[PDB]
Order: sequence, then C-alpha cells, then structure tokens
Amino acid sequence: VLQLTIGNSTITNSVVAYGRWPEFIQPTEPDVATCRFYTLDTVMWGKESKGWWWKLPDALRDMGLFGQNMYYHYLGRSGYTVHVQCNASKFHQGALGVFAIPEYCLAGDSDKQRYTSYANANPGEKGGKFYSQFNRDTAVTSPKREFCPVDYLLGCGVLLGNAFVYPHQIINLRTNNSATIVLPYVNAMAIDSMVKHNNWGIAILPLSPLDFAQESSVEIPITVTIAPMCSEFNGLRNVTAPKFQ
Amino acid sequence: GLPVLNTPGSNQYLTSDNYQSPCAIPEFDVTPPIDIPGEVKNMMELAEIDTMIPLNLENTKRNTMDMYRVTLSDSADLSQPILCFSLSPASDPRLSHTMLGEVLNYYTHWAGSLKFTFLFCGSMMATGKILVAYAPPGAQPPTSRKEAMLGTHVIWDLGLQSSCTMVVPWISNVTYRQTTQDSFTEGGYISMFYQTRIVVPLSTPKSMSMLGFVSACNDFSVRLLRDTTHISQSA
Amino acid sequence: GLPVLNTPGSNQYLTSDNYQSPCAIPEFDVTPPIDIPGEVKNMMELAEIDTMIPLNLENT
Amino acid sequence: GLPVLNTPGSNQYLTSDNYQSPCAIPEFDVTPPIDIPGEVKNMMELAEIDTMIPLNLENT
Amino acid sequence: QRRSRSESTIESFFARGACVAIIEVDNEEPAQKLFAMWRITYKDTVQLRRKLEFFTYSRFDMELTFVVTANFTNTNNGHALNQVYQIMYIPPGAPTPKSWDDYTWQTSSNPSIFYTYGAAPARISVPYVGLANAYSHFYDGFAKVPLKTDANDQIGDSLYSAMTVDDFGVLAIRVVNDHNPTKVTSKVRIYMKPKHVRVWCPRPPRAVPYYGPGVDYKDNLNPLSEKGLTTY
Amino acid sequence: QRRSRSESTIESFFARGACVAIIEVDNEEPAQKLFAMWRITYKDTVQLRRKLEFFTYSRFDMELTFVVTANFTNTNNGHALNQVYQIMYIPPGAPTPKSWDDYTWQTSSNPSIFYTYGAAPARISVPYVGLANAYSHFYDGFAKVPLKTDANDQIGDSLYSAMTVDDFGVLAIRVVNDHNPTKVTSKVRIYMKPKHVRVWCPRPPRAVPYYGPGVDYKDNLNPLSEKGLTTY
Ligand SMILES: CCCCCCCCCCCCC/C=C/[C@H](O)[C@H](N)CO
Ligand SMILES: CCCCCCCCCCCCC/C=C/[C@H](O)[C@H](N)CO
Repeated sequence: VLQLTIGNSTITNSVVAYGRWPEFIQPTEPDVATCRFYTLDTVMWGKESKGWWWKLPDALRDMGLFGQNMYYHYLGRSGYTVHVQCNASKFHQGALGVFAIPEYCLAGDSDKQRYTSYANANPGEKGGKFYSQFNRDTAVTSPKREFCPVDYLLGCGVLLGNAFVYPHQIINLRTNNSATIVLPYVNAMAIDSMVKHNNWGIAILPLSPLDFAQESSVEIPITVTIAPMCSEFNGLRNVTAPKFQ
Repeated sequence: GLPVLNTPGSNQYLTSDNYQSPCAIPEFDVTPPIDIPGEVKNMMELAEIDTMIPLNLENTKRNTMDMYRVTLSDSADLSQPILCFSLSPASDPRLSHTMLGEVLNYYTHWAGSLKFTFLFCGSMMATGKILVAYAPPGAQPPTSRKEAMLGTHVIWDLGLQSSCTMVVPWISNVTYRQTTQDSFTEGGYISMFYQTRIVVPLSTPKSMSMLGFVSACNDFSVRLLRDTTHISQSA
Repeated sequence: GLPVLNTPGSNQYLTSDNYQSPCAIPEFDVTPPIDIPGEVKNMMELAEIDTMIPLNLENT
Repeated sequence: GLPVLNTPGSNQYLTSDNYQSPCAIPEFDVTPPIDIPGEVKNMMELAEIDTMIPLNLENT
Repeated sequence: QRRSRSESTIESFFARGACVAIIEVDNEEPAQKLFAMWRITYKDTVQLRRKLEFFTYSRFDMELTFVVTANFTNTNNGHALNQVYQIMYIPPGAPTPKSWDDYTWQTSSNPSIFYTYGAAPARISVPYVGLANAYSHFYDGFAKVPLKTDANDQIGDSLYSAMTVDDFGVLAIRVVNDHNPTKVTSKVRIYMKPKHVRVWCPRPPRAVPYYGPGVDYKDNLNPLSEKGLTTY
Repeated sequence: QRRSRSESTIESFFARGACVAIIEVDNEEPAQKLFAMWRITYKDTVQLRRKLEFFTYSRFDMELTFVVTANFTNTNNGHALNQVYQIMYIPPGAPTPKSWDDYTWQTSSNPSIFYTYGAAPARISVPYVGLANAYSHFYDGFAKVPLKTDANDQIGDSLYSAMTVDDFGVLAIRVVNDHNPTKVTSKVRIYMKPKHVRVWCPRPPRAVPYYGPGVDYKDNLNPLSEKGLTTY
C-alpha cells in the first residue's frame, strides 16, 4: 500500500506476527549489510501446483553479508519481513495462503522416523514443494532422506484449514496481488544457532486453483522477498561450511 | 499427638485434585522466562481465530485440498442451495475438525455466538449476490430461498466485498449446549442460496471457488473438560 | 511432620456425616439460578397444605 | 478428633524430602564449634580453585 | 414456639447418602466384566428417586462415595494381592472404553479416581452441572417434533419425557491390576448425597411402584388398605 | 457477560493427570525384568502429547504420581510379603544400574522414592528443569551440522527435530525386596500433571495418528468422513 524502505531496498494488509515487532535483546549488528530485502528465486504458480515451502533463516544463507555473518558467528538471532508478490489480471482467479509457521517441522518420506538429512531439510532459496499424497520412499539401499509434505496435511500431520492459527496472509488475486508478514524472533532461547536451527517456515499454498478465462494452461510468477530485521550475531570464529552436496 | 479422624476419601488418587506434593529436586535454580511472542492465556483464544471449513466432504473430494473449496457458477441451479450444514460446532463433520471444533471436543458444554466468514475467490470481473441464512431449530431445515429468507440472513454482494461475515447469535433454550449430537440442544441450520446469480463477461472463468471460515465470538465459553475422540492410540 | 493420633472412627463412612471432599470438576462455571416460582424451604411447608383424605376405605 | 484426608504420597519415603523427625537422643549437649580454618560454604568455591590439567593422556 | 424445624429443611431432608448403583467388576484371565460402564442417574433406586420427585425442579451439588467390596470366586487356595480400582468419568461425547486396557484409560482430561482396596471409601464432590437453570425431574415434552415434511416417522420419533439420551455420561470402573491366577469379583456401591439443595414446585409423592424412568405404572395399583368407615 | 472462562484457561486445560508410561517390574529368582529403566517423556501416549502440541513452546512445573498394581503369576499357593518399590531418577550423565542390586541404587545424590505397596500412590513435584527459557515441543533443526571437512557423513549426521539424546534422564524402578519363592509381577503407571503452565505460539492439533517422536505420518491419513455438500 505504502512505501516500505529498509536499508537500501524499497518495496512499493501487512500483518505483524503475534502483534510483536522485531526487536533487539556485544552482539555484532550490521545495520545495513543485513537489514535489506533479498529476493528469492521466482517460482511459477500453475493449475497443477500443490504448494511451496521455505525455511528461515536457511533461505538467506547465501544472501550477501547476512549469510557470511550467519556462517562466521556461532549463534545469531534475526526477525524477518516476508513479502510475497503475485500479479495477475482482472480475469485471473485464485488465492494463495502464505503462512509463517514457528518451528515448521516437516514429515519424512521413509518408515524410519526423523531420518531426514540436513542437506534435504535445508533446501535454501529454492525451497521445496508440497504433494497431493504421501509417497513412501522405497529405495532401501539409498534412501533419499527427504521430506514428503502433503498439501492438505500441511506436511506436519495437521489439517490445512487450521493453519490459519499461524500468522497468515491471503493473496486473493481479485483484491490484492501481494502479502506482507512481519515476523519477530521466535525461539525458546534469546539467541540460538542459525546453521542448525531454522526459526520460521514460510508455506505458500494455492487455496483456490488458478484459472484464467477458458485457457487450459495458465501460469503466473510468485516472487518472495525477505528482509532480515534487527539481526544480531555473536560468537565470532572461523567460517562454517555446511555440507549441502 | 493431635487427635485426628481419617475422613472417607483418604488414600485415594483423584487425577483432578489440587494437592501440594514434595519437591524431588529442592533448591533448583529454574531458568528464568523470556518474553516469547504468542503467549496464550485461554484456550478460547484459539477458538476465536478463524479457520477454514471443510465445506465439501464428497467421496472424491474429502481429505484433499478440494474439501475446502465450494464451487460457484453462473450455470448453477438458482433454486437449489449452494451449501447447507447444521450449527453443531463440535459434532458436524464440516465443523468438528476445525480449530473451534477441536477445542470444543475437549469440553462437554459450549455456549456463545458463532461467526462464519465466506470468502469469494473468483475474478474481479465476476459479480453476484449470495443469501447466507441461519435458521434457529424447530422448523423444517430450509430447502428453498423462500424458507431461508424467513430466518436470520444477510445478502452478500460479490463485486463490492469479497468476504462476508454472517454472525450467528446465541439463541438457546438452555444456557449451555452439548458438544455432542443431541436434538434437545440442537443449534439450528446454516444455508446459502443465489440471491440473483453470478454474472461474468467473456474471457472470464465461468466457475469459481469460495472458502469458508468459522470462529467464536468474545461471548463464547466452554464447560466440563473431557477427552477428545479425534486422537486414538493402539493399545 | 506434625505428630497426630488417629482417633477411633477413622476410615469409616457414615452416610450422615458432613465432611469436605475434593471436587472432581474444578473451575466449573455452574449455570446461575433463576427465580422459579414455587420454591420450597422446608418439608413441613408441604404438610401445611391441605390434601384430601381417603375417609372411606371399604373393600369395594 | 480433627477430620483429615490422607493425600496421595502418604507413607512414601522420598530421599530428597525435608521433614522433621523425632530425636533419638533428646537433651543432648552437643560439643560447641570452634573457628576451624578453611570453612567451605559452597561447592563452587572448590571449582573456582585452579587445579592442574592432565593435558597429555597418551598410552605411555 | 420452641420446637424447631431444623431437621425438616430441604438440606437436612437430603443430607443422607443414598445408594444409587451397584456395579460388578471382575478380574480374571482375559462375555467378561473386566470393565463396567454405568450410566449416571438416581432412578436405578426408588428411595432417593422418590425423595427427589417430591418436587418438580431441583438444583444441588452432589457428593459421590464409592464403597468397594471384593471377594473370591470358587478359590481353592489361589490368592491375590491388594487391588487398585480405576473409576473414570466419561461425559457425553468423550470416547468410551472398548476393553480394560484401552487408551481411553489414560485419563488425560477425563477425571478419574484410583482407589486402593481396604482403604476408606472414595469420596468426591461435583457441582451443579445442569445445562438449564435447574434440574428437571419431570419433563412434559419431547426432544424431537415429527414434522409434515419428514421423510419417515422415525426422524421425529422421540421418547416421552426424555430430554437427552446421554444425560450426564457414564462411570467406567475397572481393576487396574493384571489378572491373578484366581478370579476376584468386586462390587462398587455408589452413594449419592445432595448438598446445598434448592427445590421448586412441590409434587405429591409416588404412590405405586416405579416402572421405568418415567411416570409409567404397570402393577400394584391398589395402595390403600381396607378399613372400616366408622372404625377407629 | 456472566458466563466465565475459568475452565478454558491453560492451567485448567492441563489440570488433569495423564498417564505417560506403564512399566513392568518383576520379582522372582534371579532375560529378566527385576529392574526397568524408562526414559522420561510424554510421547509414549497421545492424549497429553496432543494437548501439549496445541502450542509450540511451554513452561510448566510437573507433578508425577505413581500407581503400583501387583499380581501373582501362575501361583499355586505361593505367597509374598508386602513389597517395597524403589523409583530412582537418573539424570543424564549419572551411572545407570546394570542389575537390581547394583551400587547405583544407594541413591547418595540421585533422588529416589521408596513406595510401600498398598499405600497411597507416590506423588512428587518437579520444577521447570529446562535448559532453555521454555520447553520446545517442536524443534525445526538438528544438533549436528555436517561440514565439508568432516571425515565421514556420520560425524555430522543427526536426527531431525532431535535436540538431545538424553532429554531428561530415566526412571529406574526395582523391587527392593528379595525374591519370594513365587513370582510377583507389578505395573507402575506414571501420571503427569502440568502446573503453573505457560504456553506460546499456538499450533493446529494433530489430525492423524502419531508415528514416532516427530511429525512423521504413515497411515490413516484420511481423517474427514463423507458428508453431503447440501445435507444438513
Ligand atoms: C471419577 C469422578 C466422577 C465424576 C462424576 C461426575 C458425574 C456428573 C453427574 C452429576 C449429576 C448426576 C445426578 C444429578 C442429576 C439428576 O439426575 C437430574 N434430576 C437430571 O434429571
Ligand atoms: C524419584 C524422583 C523422580 C524425579 C523425576 C524428575 C524427572 C524430570 C523430568 C522433567 C520434565 C519431563 C517432562 C517435560 C518435558 C517435555 O517433554 C518437554 N516438552 C521436552 O521436549
């Protein structure tokens, strides 16, 4: 609706998660190097798309100096401002539910429990995608150790309809083309490791299927832009180099 | 020492009692709390949160993402209703598994006004009027617009506002209703009809989907905690 | 702790006793009362009411 | 006498409890203490004392 | 006036504990009664029922006392260790046990009493849990009305003077102990004591034996005995 | 506004004692279960687990109640004297028993409860013993990160959503009494009651059966039942 300027990045309803604005608690605080909007890779919303999911701060691990501070320091905390952009014409119809889940633990694909690997559990800016059904992994010799989120189960054994208990925003193409959620730092500790722990999960679900006129196939872009807010790090040491394979 | 008389009930363990007990780890320096966002002080706070309704529970649509979508169309039969469900926020299949219903299924009694928010997710070039009606119990469940008209109702213009809030006020013979199917504490019915139609121009989808959300109002209250039937464990 | 002596009668259930007992449903919001006509405070109030007598109790 | 209700946990021995117990030697004139050097009031006082580290733990 | 009416008060009239149910629970090798579900009401017995039906409406806080009596059944020299009985309250809507070791016995939110045999009878108190502003001993009506548009007569068919099918739930009583090699049979007697009683609309007492949960009468409809008209 | 929400409060919602574990302890001539070690958690049962997982973070003081039920096992006329059960808490790091008569049972610094059979269930209270400022029902992360310089993938391999292997320790339960000539089998049921509960970040309730200590789901993934769109 109005100008949204952070650092050196400006974006032309916005919901504050849990009514709490990001806030600070000698932590290293880059007021400019990290407090800015980083744009994730655009995804394509089609008529056969089940959904998308990203993990924060994992999605910003390779975003400018924020990732460098995240890997160099031991433990850091950061709020976020997520902005989802999806522009469509008056003749397009659809709705996206954008949910910011605290501790968005997801279910695996194998009978073995909690067997998902770090590489698969931390996809980065590409994120992942939900599925209509639960596909059980059958590669016993070389298990994929990847999540198997289910659209209507939200990937966590709960019903999608109740996901609105989480902070949420609905992009309904007939009325609005963008959503904005301001997430504070949510954790059981005032500050925690970012490389191993993800504080937030952004799930975008097509509540209503996309459609345009009488066209058989229609696809429109969705772009996610995340701004770290009041991010502070502590425990400076040699750089961490996670094995992503 | 002091003469005492052991009253009946002694040496019993009531799981709902509130008695002081010895501490197994005395002089423990518990970690102090912090101001974590999202503190909840009451369970009815969760019920007040609107959550989507599985309005459509057909055999080929339930337990999917299609169970939350109700199809509207310009070719629909304007005489027949769009959707119909009883006002049972804990036993009705469409409301039982909602967050409100989930909280209610932990209690035996409930009392308060409900709030149903219907969101139209069609094109901005689609317009129409929808009659959303609540009928208190006692009479025939409205099978026609001429009947649902007679009960409480609201007209919702799709073009102007994409969301409509139908508030169902608390009207009950009893002070509390049961969270279980009971014809004596029956709550009423909710129905939807086409007031005029859905009108769309050319090069526009002629079929659209609407979503439903249910929430509790500030007057809502529950009573007599119990065990939910939704979760089971193999023994 | 406090030395006590168990007096005779302990562990007995007298159906006419008046002892406090634990509540099985704590923090229950009981429905408030209304002014229903015909409240009775004593059983002798019923006895004071005149009622017809079966004076004739022949076999037929 | 005084009506009482035995709560759960009665007749249990918790090794970490703090309950008063009868004295087996009443009216005992305990020897008074003296100011012995090196009184310790906390166990962390011992931890604050520097002590040598077995840094080298090779087999030989 | 020096003679008082302290004992004729409503509170004093109901200040006695009346047995309302006897429940049989057996422990044996697992057609069986390892767990017994009893629906809560005072109409299984006549005395307290008759006392309460002196009035039309009531409002009272209840006090329940459980007396458990165990015995052997054809034991030769088979013996058992002291048993613990679980009495779980299941209000309407909550899941009901299908076996003596079902998950429902976890009592996560259903109140339960664990009573050790040989101890004092287990006593608890319940407040006024009525949906309405007072209990209705007599309900001159139905819960469903048969309408002209009903497909079949059974849709609106309801029992006369029946308000709710599940009035206040049930009590499920089991023996928590595993089965000893010898059978042990126990009877739990529930004694109900109204307290803080308030009553409205006095009614004449029942004159003929009760027949069911209603005012129905079937037999022994000639209560008064023979007596001469002019015989003192 | 006269109807209150006293029973919907978080404290009232968890004010019931939920069974979280059943432990079998046998006394017999010393492949055997003379002592049983149970890791402390509420995830062995679903009811309290589901109630707690309504939220993301919690902070509560716990109350544990132990109900012990003993029975004979194929006894002919072999009998036993009243038994005493030792329940010893072993926090992470402390030595664990390797036998029923090990030195670790001395309980020099590990708290322990000695419960005499036939008495009241043994109840104690625990404060908030969390390392962090609140308990984490859901942990979206690992405890180890696999690094490029790691010699093998197993160095950094860790379970997803697992914080610590030894969360809060175990309870070791034994029968202090020596073996009677006849076997005696006992079940200890542990009931956990949160108190002074504070919760943060509400979550939707579980809709499908739990499968393990995590959010994993395997079966019965079709909860909602069939119902007509326009059927009341
Ligand atoms: C293990 C804990 C036991 C908890 C027991 C709670 C049971 C609740 C029942 C309360 C009222 C039962 C009796 C009073 C109602 C009368 O029948 C009324 N006249 C109803 O017609
Ligand atoms: C004989 C004395 C017994 C002493 C028992 C002390 C055990 C300490 C355990 C305290 C906390 C256990 C349960 C609460 C923690 C929850 O599982 C959290 N959500 C952890 O994820």
